Formats: sequence, structure tokens, C-alpha cells
Amino acid sequence: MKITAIHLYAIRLPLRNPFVISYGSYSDMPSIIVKMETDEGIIGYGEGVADDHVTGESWESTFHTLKHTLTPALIGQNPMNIEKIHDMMDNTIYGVPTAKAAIDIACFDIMGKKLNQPVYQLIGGRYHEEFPVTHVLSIADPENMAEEAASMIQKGYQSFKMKVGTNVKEDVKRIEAVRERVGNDIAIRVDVNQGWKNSANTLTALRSLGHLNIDWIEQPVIADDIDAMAHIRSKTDLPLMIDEGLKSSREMRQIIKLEAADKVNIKLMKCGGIYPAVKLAHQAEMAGIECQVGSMVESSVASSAGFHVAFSKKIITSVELTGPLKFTKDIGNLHYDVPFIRLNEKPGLGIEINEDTLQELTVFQDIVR
Amino acid sequence: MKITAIHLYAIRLPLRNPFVISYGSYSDMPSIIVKMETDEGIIGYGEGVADDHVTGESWESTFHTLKHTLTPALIGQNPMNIEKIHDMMDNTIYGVPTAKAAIDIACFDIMGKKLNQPVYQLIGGRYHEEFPVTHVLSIADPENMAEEAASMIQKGYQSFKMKVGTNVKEDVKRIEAVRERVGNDIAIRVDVNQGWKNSANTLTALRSLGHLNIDWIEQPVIADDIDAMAHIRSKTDLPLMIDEGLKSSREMRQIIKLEAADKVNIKLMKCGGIYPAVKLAHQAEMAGIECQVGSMVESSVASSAGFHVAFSKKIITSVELTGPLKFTKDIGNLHYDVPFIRLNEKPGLGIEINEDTLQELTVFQDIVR
Amino acid sequence: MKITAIHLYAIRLPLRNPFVISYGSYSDMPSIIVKMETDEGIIGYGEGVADDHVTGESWESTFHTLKHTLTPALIGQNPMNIEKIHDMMDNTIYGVPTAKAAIDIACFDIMGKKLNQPVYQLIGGRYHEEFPVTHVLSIADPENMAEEAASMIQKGYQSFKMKVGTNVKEDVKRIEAVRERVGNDIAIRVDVNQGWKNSANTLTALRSLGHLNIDWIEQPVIADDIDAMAHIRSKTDLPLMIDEGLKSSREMRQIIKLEAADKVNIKLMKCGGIYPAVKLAHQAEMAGIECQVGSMVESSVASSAGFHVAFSKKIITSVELTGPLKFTKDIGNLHYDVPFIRLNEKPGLGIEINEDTLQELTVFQDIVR
Amino acid sequence: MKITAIHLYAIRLPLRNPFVISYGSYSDMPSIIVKMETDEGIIGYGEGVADDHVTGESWESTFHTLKHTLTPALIGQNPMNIEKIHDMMDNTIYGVPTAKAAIDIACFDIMGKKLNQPVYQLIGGRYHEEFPVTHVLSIADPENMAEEAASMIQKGYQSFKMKVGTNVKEDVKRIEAVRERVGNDIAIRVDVNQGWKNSANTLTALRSLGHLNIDWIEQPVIADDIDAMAHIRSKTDLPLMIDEGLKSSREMRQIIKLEAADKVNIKLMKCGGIYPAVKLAHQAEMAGIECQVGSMVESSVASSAGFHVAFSKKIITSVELTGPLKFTKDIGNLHYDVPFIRLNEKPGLGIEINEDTLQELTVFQDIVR
Ligand SMILES: NCCCC[C@H](NC(=O)CCC(=O)O)C(=O)O
Ligand SMILES: NCCCC[C@H](NC(=O)CCC(=O)O)C(=O)O
Ligand SMILES: NCCCC[C@H](NC(=O)CCC(=O)O)C(=O)O
Ligand SMILES: NCCCC[C@H](NC(=O)CCC(=O)O)C(=O)O
Ligand SMILES: [Mg+2]
Ligand SMILES: [Mg+2]
Ligand SMILES: [Mg+2]
Ligand SMILES: [Mg+2]
Repeated sequence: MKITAIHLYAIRLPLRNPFVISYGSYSDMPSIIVKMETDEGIIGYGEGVADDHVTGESWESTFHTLKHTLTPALIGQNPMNIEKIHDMMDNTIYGVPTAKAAIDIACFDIMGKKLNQPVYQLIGGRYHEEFPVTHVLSIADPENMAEEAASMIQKGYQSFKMKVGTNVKEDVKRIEAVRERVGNDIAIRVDVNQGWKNSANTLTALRSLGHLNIDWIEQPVIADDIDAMAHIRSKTDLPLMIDEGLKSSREMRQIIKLEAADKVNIKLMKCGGIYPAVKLAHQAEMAGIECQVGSMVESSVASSAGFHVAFSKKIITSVELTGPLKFTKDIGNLHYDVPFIRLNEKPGLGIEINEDTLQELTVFQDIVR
Repeated sequence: MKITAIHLYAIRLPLRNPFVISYGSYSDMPSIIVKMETDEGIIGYGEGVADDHVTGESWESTFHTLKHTLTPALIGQNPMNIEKIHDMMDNTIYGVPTAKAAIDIACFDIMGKKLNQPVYQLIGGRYHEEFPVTHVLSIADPENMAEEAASMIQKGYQSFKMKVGTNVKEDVKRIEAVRERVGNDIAIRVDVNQGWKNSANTLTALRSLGHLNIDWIEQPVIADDIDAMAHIRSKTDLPLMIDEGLKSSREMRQIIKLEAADKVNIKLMKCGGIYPAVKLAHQAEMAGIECQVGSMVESSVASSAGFHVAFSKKIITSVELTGPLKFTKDIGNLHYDVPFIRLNEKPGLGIEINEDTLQELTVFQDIVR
Repeated sequence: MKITAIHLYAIRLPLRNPFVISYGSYSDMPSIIVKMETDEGIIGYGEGVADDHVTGESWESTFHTLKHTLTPALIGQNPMNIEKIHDMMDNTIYGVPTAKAAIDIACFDIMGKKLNQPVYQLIGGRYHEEFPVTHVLSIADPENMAEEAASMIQKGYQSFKMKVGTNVKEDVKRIEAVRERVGNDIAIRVDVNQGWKNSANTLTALRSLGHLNIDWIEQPVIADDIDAMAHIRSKTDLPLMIDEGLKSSREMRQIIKLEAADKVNIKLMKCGGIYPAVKLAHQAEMAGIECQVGSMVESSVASSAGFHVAFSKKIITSVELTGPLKFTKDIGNLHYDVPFIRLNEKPGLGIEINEDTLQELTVFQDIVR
Repeated sequence: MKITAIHLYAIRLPLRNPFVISYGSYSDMPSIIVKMETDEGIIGYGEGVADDHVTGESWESTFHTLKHTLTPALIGQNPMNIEKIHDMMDNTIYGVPTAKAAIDIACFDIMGKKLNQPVYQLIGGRYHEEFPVTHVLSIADPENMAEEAASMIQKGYQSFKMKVGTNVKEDVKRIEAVRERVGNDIAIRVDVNQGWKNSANTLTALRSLGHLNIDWIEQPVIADDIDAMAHIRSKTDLPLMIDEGLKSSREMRQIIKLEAADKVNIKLMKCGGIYPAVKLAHQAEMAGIECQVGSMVESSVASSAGFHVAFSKKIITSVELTGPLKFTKDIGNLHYDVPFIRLNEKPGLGIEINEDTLQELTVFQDIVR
């Protein structure tokens, strides 16, 4: 099998409501779509949703990295040899996990369609039957966050992820409000997106959250400070998750060496795709670190890819890919059974791409041969 | 797909010459063969070559562990869901990597035959085109070891693994003899199989091997002493490999934490098969530890499985599976191109099993339904 | 003062001869030039030479990161407030040091021209009067490297940097050849550009270089492995320098914590410009780590900026910016007095930009207002 | 530019009320003023307020160190080359940060006046717009401290620094009294000035301060014991600041290595001036340690210099320079907008020196040419 052409689509996914977190507000979600063609007629779809604040990659930079740097060398290569494909991309350019992920996902889609098997059957098989879906609440005034939670509870949601990180006192008030409104039978996890910056602010914040039954605190400090995460962990009994601070095996090695976390948020966009994500899961398993497969808020394409990894591993105990539930328009048709997510048994990513929607959301594109 | 039956064959592979190492001498190699049948008619072959001195598993103990403990629960399960199969086996019984490997290998053979792809294409794809083959020299008097090396050099061999470990002074004489006979353009690695026992004896031995150009020293101390390996590594510049001291991710975690090795000998019989072997490779990669896929001296079945793992990973830089070259009779037909090993592109393990040879070597058997 | 417009020029600097190192060969050097205009008429020039293999930034990706992400927010900002400018860029996007450097350099050029002072007078003043210039020898056969060295010695060079990293045995032969040809009164430093990959290969290589009087060994292992650098340092007495393994203060923190290096190669393209480079120098000084200001092979623009940092700090004891000596065409006119480099006392970067040459080398451009 | 003469003035700044802390009581504040003249007519003012208990420098010792040791070598040197000036002073004499600071500040005043820019524009530019001003309460009976706080609250103060450190039980009573009187919307930080001496006394004290909402505890133990600070930090969740224990980069290195503090009080008088202070800020930033620029209670001269550093760095989040608010007479005219401090945009330190006041407060003086 040989790659004959790679279509690149710079699209923008419309959000029902702006997604607001500690480091930024998103009115919509720019994404790069990959359509990989082969000499055998088998097509594969990939996606790269870049988050400037996490990996230093942007919508436009990713489009061009793919067009001028990554894809040229890929023409003629076999999508089935994923280890080789990744070695070639890594030898060509360091980092750029989001760009590499777009390629990796398309290769797996092709592999599954070629072998007529779901992607999860190719990376360990099916392990999970379903996962609960967690609703992510954007930053807002305490009462506003509490009201949205109540509203989503009527929709069937039983697990929430609270976005905080602007001011410790205010963040504590936000969390108290939500917990008070939903009761103690609703799951709540808190994501600071680096907002508390250091261990002192974090430990002070944690002093007021012990009685609120928080499942875990995610990335309270600046990404680069793994040392601070380990220090906080030595002084609190609340589970800690690292997100922005974990991208590749480089950071996983440090997290393990320093005992810096109880959980890690593995994301295809941070490590380079399905293949690197599986390696990270295997590394975390060695150290008994629980894993979650999150996302940058992606379309059905990358979201499906993430689930295929999650459903194939026992060490992955939670998932956070809800882009399709946030967008008013999607190029794929990944189906959710809120409050649960299950995967069908169709080939590859197991979804269908609406060509009309794809072109409708495309701002600019190119084809590399 | 469902497993309908599992045939267990207790066989004995005949050796041209006894294989002699530090901890024992083998006149032949007892092995357990697995023939897995499915409701779809697809058959898979697995193999478990137990080494009592390494994993505490024996020929007979493995046969019975498979018959009474592992296989019963496997009937009805899907061989394609390898993560699930391993979780079930692990939940049933701790350890017994050789017994689990026999099952794991058969599952992959079935997966490849079902998808009409070589096993390596299912665990990362093809990365390597070939590997040099290293001839293992059994322990013997210095001149006798040097003569066999000269003899094998005429056969095309250009890489040798010297078995030593009975007495430091004598082991040094053995190594000096071989190097002196073959010249400095021949690769030589030394395997002590725990023979020097501790760091003091090892460091004393290493003082006399600096000018002999040894590629690496393998397992100089007792298996359980990872601390000693790290101590030796802090005081020598000769590459160190751990074998018996590494079985599962439990020891890999320690090796990484303590910086105890430059290389590790990963073996399907020590970790439970292809799936666990891949996880170990991923873990080693994180820490920059070079990997080799060795063996316990196995038939074409397990030897092929080992190569499928090796050929799919960049981190695996050497291989040591030469059972087929040591036996006067083999149940499989794995082909070697001494001094090289290449893999064909046939489905599954890519080999053919000679039913007549299998029954000829069988001492006792059973079928579990 | 306010930034009114930023011109972006995607150019390609022609090389007299291809520059060849362990990870790649360069026929020419693609660069992004920044021309910053202000409401006061003061113009500033910046430059971003991206090295895909070091920071995950490319020629095209950098052009677009600047055009769509970094520059828009900069319009209206005061170039004089460098701390603020960097905070804004960092809040906008993580990483992308090369893109940020192009902006930072232009700001300093404007600051110096506005205050009518050389850049070095604005970041500590002049400390050094001159620095010796080291000729970088691209990878080639031992005799070919030795001959080029002899040739450059006639040109006045008395210090050489040998590029190696393809094979330990061959690299040792290259180094032996050069030292043997130039004698022992010529300075030689060796740069492996990650070629030896790990500590085992590195320590083996170092065993044969003790009698060759090598000033220091630069980046022998893969960039991400700071642990390996510390391990090598614990077992050798040859000075060690980290290059690709050091980009931002994140890695400097690890290098200091782990005692991983004797020297570090600080580069504007790896940390984001003059301002971040000064911070890194201050951090290294605290731990007694010697610093060198290297480069990615840049035009007079970025090369001058690098020297301005070097000449202002006692902790910076060597420099490696020779792009202007390697290109057959340059947009700036930085003057070298081989075997020495001195800086004039003109405002800003102290050089003149040839508009005709700039346009001649431009492949594509844009202006952001 | 060349230094032509340096005037040294030994003055005494009158205090409205005696300043009382754990290690001493001050009826007034002896200070050394520096008036630096240049061949260009540009004059610069510097100041050295020695605290015998912190750096081992005294009013008289500093006057003489400047007159006989530091200034002679400075005559003829260029004030613009600060890195060089500091290297010369350091090569001449180790330590004496207060004496060196007096020189460093005058050089920066000249640099800013020469380039017609505020000092902050020369060391990173303006980052902050304003800082809240914290009123320092001298040690006194609990009720007396509580009353002064109430009184200053009417003056507009909303942040207080409580001086304690004579007896744990009594110090706790002092803190309880003040918090009870001002309510919970007033910021309070506690400075023990080494009064609790060790970790046992400190941890016992902290047991009773958890419910009083203290922003941070400053220097509870003896200066030289960084180990004790790290031990306390491992057993408390109250933010810890080091003051007397931090002088030069020597102690910063230890603080970072041992994770001994959440915050550090950087002072020009402890490190040698503006230039060394900036280096310390850069070092702290690497480790995520928050910085504050404090003072020894200085005139507008040194106080202004301190603010210029603070206003130029994001890592500096608080300031403590209130000498001008404590003295009944000042030689400079630094303006405060209680409860805030803002900096004008005038050249150099941006203040005016009253020659009449200077001579009025001078006890003895000299001129070095
Ligand atoms: N690129 C937009 C910001 C994504 C933030 C990121 N993702 C989410 O919070 C939502 C993930 C999901 O439910 O898909 C995170 O975990 O921080
Ligand atoms: N079970 C018999 C002893 C096997 C010893 C084991 N294997 C070998 O030495 C030979 C491996 C091979 O070439 O297949 C080892 O590496 O120590
Ligand atoms: N981007 C092209 C590769 C640059 C390699 C880089 N620079 C040099 O070797 C030459 C630096 C100089 O002399 O300017 C390094 O130190 O490794
Ligand atoms: N030299 C007299 C003692 C100064 C004590 C020193 N400074 C202060 O407490 C007041 C600082 C200020 O507000 O200027 C400290 O922080 O301990
Ligand atoms: Mg997150
Ligand atoms: Mg062995
Ligand atoms: Mg280099
Ligand atoms: Mg203090």
C-alpha cells in the first residue's frame, strides 16, 4: 500500500457557546482536517486541533507544517507501518504533536478500513463497553455555573468538570456554589488550567475544598513546573491530575521519577496521535498512574480516534472528548448516548464524513501529491 | 470470534549439542505447544518454553497451569481482544509469564491469519528489514570455545555471545582466548547468567576485559539484585545488560528508577507474550534503554513471535532467538539467512507447522473444551 | 512609542557549501526577516532562523505564526517595554522561540537606535573587547575534514568545531585525523548533534578521545535525555556541553538540579531572543555553568543580536555565530576580523541592511498593520 | 563617559517614631549617600543603608569601604558598563552588598539621565502600573499594634506587615489582636525577623495561626538556617518568605535546590544594587519563586531604585519600600499615592534631590577624585 495524496482542509468548527477557560476564550474551534488517499483507493481521515497555549502550534502553523514539511516525505509511504511513519516524521521535525496526530489518525483510519476492523481492535482490542460522559462547565460567575450544572443534570449528565482559575477566593466560591446546587451524588472534578500558578496558591485553595468531595484537581500550576506538582502532592490528599504539563514521554518520565501525579490527561494532540498515546498509556501503567484521554475540543474525527485508544486500555479510566456535543456543526457523525459513550463496531474510526459540511466549514485548503 | 478449543502438547525439542550455561546444562528443550481453535475455523499456534531458573515455571507445571487454570476461562473468549485476554489471565493467576505467553502467541497468530497480515503489521508495522544473527557459544574450556567460534566464522557468523560464569579467572581466560582467535573485527558479547554473583566479583572481572572490545556484559549478578547492577554501572564504562533480573514491568520500573542498565533482554517467556513485550519496549524507550528480544531457546513458533516484536520496534536493536538453528528437529519452518534473519510477509507468525513432527516430539497432551 | 507595522520576509540565505551535521544537510538557510516600524519613524530589524530538528519550528510555520498569531497583538505596543512584549507573546502562544526571537531582536534594534546606543549597552554594557572565532567543520571523511582544517588554518583560524555523529568508530577516526593534521596548538571542540544517542555509546566513544585534547564534547545524546548527560558527566572528566537539550529556563532548571553539564549553548532561536537569553545567562551564572552563545547559522541580523548578548556578559566565554562567513550573500554587513570578532559602537544592532539584497533573497512576504 | 568624582555623605534620616523589630530598635536611620559626577556633567545619586544585623555592614564601615576601597578604582570608569563595574568591585572586595549598591544605583541614575529614560525602561521596561503599599507595624503590645492598624486603615491602608518575634505565645496574641480589630478584608503578613529561631518553635507558632488568614510568614528562623526553612515548608501550608536568609545568588541557589521558600524578599542592600537584584529575580523566576522587593527603610534615593526594579518585572509581585513615609525628613521627593505607589516617567530615578536637606542631615563627608 502507498500514500498517493493528502488533502489538507483548514476549517472552523462553530460552537453553540464560547468555551471559556483560565488561559483563553474560544468563540469557535479552528481545526485542520486530513484526507489521506492510497494507491488502493482506501481513504483515511485525520484531524489536528491545535491549542497555541499548550503545544505552541496554531491553526495556520499546523496547516503549513503539514503541507510543506510533513506530507511531502509521506507520499509513497505505507500507512500500515505506523512505527516507521512516526520515525520519519520525528526525523523530519521535532515536536509538532498536533500536526503529527492529524497524520497518525488518518493512517489508523485506513488501517482499520483496510482490515475491516474498528481502530480499537488494532491496538489491543475492545476492553471497555462504555464510559460515562462528563460535561465541561466554562468559567463563569458561581451562580451561573451552578445553574448550567442544574440544567445539564436534567439532560442526564451526572458528572461535571468545572473550569476555574482566575482568583483562588472566587474559584472556591464557584466550586462551593455548584456542589451546593447539585448535591453530593453528582461527580465533580476541577480544572484550573494553570490558573493558580504555584504550590502556595494551590495549597491555600485546597484548604477550602476538602469537604466538597472533589474527584480530582487538574493542572493547578504552570505547565512547565512538574516540581511544583510533586510538592503539592506531598502535602495534600486530594487526587492530582497533570494536563498541560504532560505532552510527550519526556514529561511522563519526569512525572514518574518525581511522583508528581495520581492521574494524567493523555491527548492525541499533545503526543502525536494514537500510536504515541498508546505508548504513554503503557508507560503510565508501569508506575500505576491512572490515565484519562482528554481532548482540545475536537470534531468527530479526532474525538473518535481518542475513544478508540480509551476503549482499548484498562489503564484509561475516564474520557473527555465532547467536541461533537459542543459544536453546532460537525464534519463527522460520532454518536453519544448521554450520559454515556459507546463505540459501534464499524471499520476504522467507524464514522462517516459529510463532504458538504467539510467544504462548508473550510476556509482554505490544498492537496499534496 | 470465539475460542472453541485449546490443544496442549508437551514436547521435547532435540538439541544437536547440549546447551551449557552458568546455571545449568540442557540435553534437549522441553516445550509446551498451544493449538488454539476458533468458531471460525482459524487456528493459532503458541508456545511456552519454561526455564525453571528464571521464572519458576517448569515444563510440567506450565502444561498443567494451562490445562487447569488458564484455558478453561478462555473458552468462548475472542482472541482478537488481547488486552481483555491478558486481564482475564492476570485476574486468574499472578505471574506464570511462560504459560501466558503460550496463549498470547496463539491469539496473535489467529489475529494475523484472520486479517491476513503478518503479526508485526498488527503491533506497529514493519520497521526493520533485517537483523544480524549472533551465535551463542556454550560454556567450555577456553580453547574449545575459541575453536567453535572459528568454525562458526566459516559458516558466516560475525557476531558471538560467549557463555561464561563459573570462575572469574577462568572466564577471563575464556574471553581472552576467543578474542585472540577471531581477531578484532568480530563482535563479541558476554553473558554470565548470574555467575559472578555480586558487584565485587564483577568489577574485578571487568578490570581484565577493557582491552578486549566486548560489546556488553549481560547479567553478571544474581537476578534479584538490581541494586548491584546499578552499583556496577556507576563504576564501569562497559555497557551492561539485564536479563534474568528483568521479567515484568515491575523490574523495568526499578531498572529505570535506579539507572541499573544500558540494555535489557526482553523475552516473551519472561513477560507473558507479544502484548506485554511491546509494553516493556515502550517503557524502556521512555528511559532511553536499548532493547533486545532474546529467548529461552525456542522452536519456530515462539522464535517467530519474538521476531515479530523485534522487527516492529526501533528501540529493539538486537535479537537472540536461535532455537531453530540449535535443534535437530523443529515443529515449525522459520527460515534464517545466516548471518542474517529476515521475515517473510505471510499471515500470522508466517510459518507452517508440521503435524507429523509435532506428534513425533509429543510426550503427552490434552484438549480443553 | 508605538509599533505601527511589521514587515515579514521569507528569505533563503545561500551557502557557499552545504552545511552537514548529524541530523541533516542544508543546501541553504531559510530565514524569516522582521522589519518593525514605529509611529516615531524608528525602524528595527529582527530575524528568525528556524531549525525543525531543534524547536519544532519551520521556515513556513514561523512566517505564519508571526503573521497570524504574534504580530496582530503587537501593533500599538511599545517596543521599549520588552518584559511586557514577551508576556504578551507568551500569553498568546506557548513556545515558538524562533518566532518570538524575530520580534524581540527587532525591538532591541529599535531601542538602541532610539537611545543611540549599541544593544549591548542596554543589557549590561560592554564587558568583552573581542572573542576568538571558531570555524565549524561539516561532517565528512576523516581526511577531508583534516584537509579543510589545514586550509582554514592558513586563513588564520586557530579554533575548530568538528561535526560528528554517524558512527562512533568513524567519528573517532575523524577526530584523530584532524588532531593529527593540525597539531596540539590548535583548539578543537566536538559536536555530535545527538548522534551517539545514549550514555553507553558516548562513554565508549570518550574512551578513545582522552589523549586528543578536546576542549569539550557537545550534545552527545538525544536532546530530551538530560538524565543521560548527568550520567555521562558522573563518569568522565571531559567537559560536557548541552545544546539541543537546552531551550528555555525549563531545561536550565533541570540541568542545574541534575548537575548535567559544564557548559550550555544558549541561542536566541531556542529561547525567544535577547531578553530570554540574558535571563538564561543569569540562571547559569548562579550554578557556575559556563555559557556560549551559539546560533543556527544566521544572517548578520540575528548573528549581531547574539554577539550583543555575548559581549555584555562575563559568564559567556565563547561565541558561535558564523553565518555571515558561510553565506555567499547576506542582508546585513556584520564585520569579522578572523580569527576574531569585535563589535563596533553603532546604534542598535550596529549594522546596515541592504534592501536590494533583502528583496533579492525574498521568496514571499507580507505586511501586518 | 568617565566617572570624574564621587561624593560620599554620611547622613542620618530622622524617624517619626522608632522602628522596632525582633533584633533591634532604630531611633533613626543612618545612610550613606553617593553623588557620582562624570566628565559629561551628568550626575547620579546612590544610597547605601547598612543593616549590621543582616549583611555585617555598618554606617561607618560602608562609608570607609566606599572611600578607601571601592571608589578609587572606579574613577575613570564608564557608569554605562554596569556588568564591568560590578566585576571590578567584586574583584576588589567580596561581599559588602550595601556599599556596592550605593555605587550601582548612582550608575543607573546616570544611565537613565544620559539616555533620558526612567531606570525601569533600561532593565526590561515598564511592566506594572502600580503596587499596593503595605504599612509596617513595629513590635508592640497586642492592643497597641491593633490600634495603630485601625488608625492607618483610616489613612487608606489596606495591607499590613506585622513585626513579631520575641515570644511565640505573645506573638500569637499580637496577631490575634490585630486580625480581630481590622476584620477579614484587610491583608496581613507576618515578619518574625528570625525571632522564633528554629523549626520547632515556628511550627508550634503556626499551629495557632491557621484561622487568621495570614498571607505569608517571613523569616521565622535564624538567617543561616535554610535547612530549617525547607523543613518547616514540608510541614505547613502557610506561604513562607525568606529575607535575611537570602542575600546573594549563593543563597538563592540553596533555596531553589532545597525547595526552602514560596517567596523571597530581594533587596538592593543585600545583593549589591539594581543589576544584581535583576539577576536574582531571573533566577527565582526559573524556579517559580515569587519575588518581593523590600528595603532596609531607605530614603527616596534607594527606595526609588527598588521600585524601578519592581515595576519592570512580572515575577516581582509585591513591594516594601516605605522609608519616605516613615522619615520626617527626606533628601529626595519620591511620591506615594497611599494606598498605592506609582512611578512617574522622569529620567533616571525620576526624583529631585534637595541639596539643603542633604547637607542638613550630613554628619561627615568626603570627595574621592
Ligand atoms: N483548545 C480549547 C481548550 C481545551 C481545554 C481542554 N479540554 C477541555 O476542557 C474539554 C475536553 C472535552 O470534553 O473534549 C482541557 O482539558 O484543558
Ligand atoms: N532455557 C535455556 C537457557 C536459555 C538462556 C538464554 N538464551 C540464550 O542464551 C540463547 C538465546 C537464543 O539465541 O535463542 C539467555 O539469554 O540466558
Ligand atoms: N540550523 C542548521 C544547523 C545549525 C547547527 C548549530 N550551529 C552550528 O553548528 C554553527 C553555528 C555558527 O557557527 O553560527 C549547532 O551548534 O548544532
Ligand atoms: N534596617 C532597619 C530594619 C529593616 C527591616 C526590613 N524592612 C522592613 O520591615 C520595612 C521595609 C519598608 O517598608 O521599607 C525587613 O523587612 O526586615
Ligand atoms: Mg485540562
Ligand atoms: Mg541471558
Ligand atoms: Mg550544537
Ligand atoms: Mg523582613
